[PDB]
Amino acid sequence: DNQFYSVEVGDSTFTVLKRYQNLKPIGSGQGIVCAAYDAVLDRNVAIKKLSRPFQNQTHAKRAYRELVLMKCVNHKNIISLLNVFTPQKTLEEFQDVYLVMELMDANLCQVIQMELDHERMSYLLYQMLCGIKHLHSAGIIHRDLKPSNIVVKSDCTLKILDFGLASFMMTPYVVTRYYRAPEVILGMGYKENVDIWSVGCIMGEMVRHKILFPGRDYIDQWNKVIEQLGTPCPEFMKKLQPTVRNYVENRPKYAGLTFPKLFPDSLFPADSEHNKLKASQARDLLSKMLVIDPAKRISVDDALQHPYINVWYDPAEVEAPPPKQLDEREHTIEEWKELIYKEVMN
Ligand SMILES: O=C1/C(=N\O)c2c(-c3ccccc3)cccc2N1Cc1cc(F)cc2c1OCOC2
Repeated sequence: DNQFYSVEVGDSTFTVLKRYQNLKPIGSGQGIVCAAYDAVLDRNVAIKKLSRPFQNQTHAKRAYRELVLMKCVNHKNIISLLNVFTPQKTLEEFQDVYLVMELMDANLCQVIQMELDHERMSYLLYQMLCGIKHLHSAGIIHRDLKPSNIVVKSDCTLKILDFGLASFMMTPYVVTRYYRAPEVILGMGYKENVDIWSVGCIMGEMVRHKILFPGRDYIDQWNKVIEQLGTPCPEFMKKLQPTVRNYVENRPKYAGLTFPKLFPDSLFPADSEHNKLKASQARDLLSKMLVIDPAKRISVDDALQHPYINVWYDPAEVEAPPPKQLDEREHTIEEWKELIYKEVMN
């Protein structure tokens, strides 16, 4: 009884189970994340305070889907939830849910601010591809991969924090866009390889150390794509809805730079012969992920047989047994609060 203590972290009051102490801020922009020491298990952990998760239809959707999927997905590349809890005793008073997962050492955003060997890089990308494969094998297509959402460990191990996209909010937080596939941006329908674009957008950033296609708006973002990759072909546009197709066909045309140009040798570690051979396969593999047309873009499995990637292939790691409930859903606040609380108490 009374296993909770309140403590002011940042601008917030973290009320948590006694077992967790010396809490440090490591997130405001996951949102109110916090590093801790779990006295019981005797390791460090990450806790996340979902302030009033039922407060809107979006939050409630994200929080519900976060909750269920983390319970019944065990892959070494998808962040492990260890513990869920609420400080409040009753559904009437029920206000906050704290998620406790295991801790890594850093953002993928930090990793991007540094030179890596092809071994570390081929490893990270391998792992991203695994996690993604599991997700796809369980019918889950992500659609929103991003550095801020992939965490890494000193020994090169890597996890993904969210299960991505499943309408509107008012925050001081603008959603990041630079990693979203053309087929999603143009709202043309999609299949699993759609996260392959997102994977490539990262690889290229790792390699360039600058966000490939930045951009204030979905309009400005698409300028910056074709600017580099070139206007897509006829076959591609034969698929975009007449209303979209119009905007898209009537656009300053681009020849677009062939891959060697976009990614010079300057950017690659390539001074030993191993490094040079490697670089070329990095670029062959980049050349295939960064493809606007999903029709002609590389599948998830082929990516894992790619000469660069497959140096780490593992049947256990890749082809793990597939992971419940319908998840395309609608409810109101008092029903969402109902369903989040049920999922906590379990
Ligand atoms: O490792 C995590 C992490 N969960 O493991 C994590 C989470 C997280 C973890 C579990 C559940 C929800 C969010 C959110 C944001 C960052 C995370 N990071 C990155 C991170 C770790 C760390 F020990 C110190 C810092 C780190 O990043 C910024 O720089 C300081």
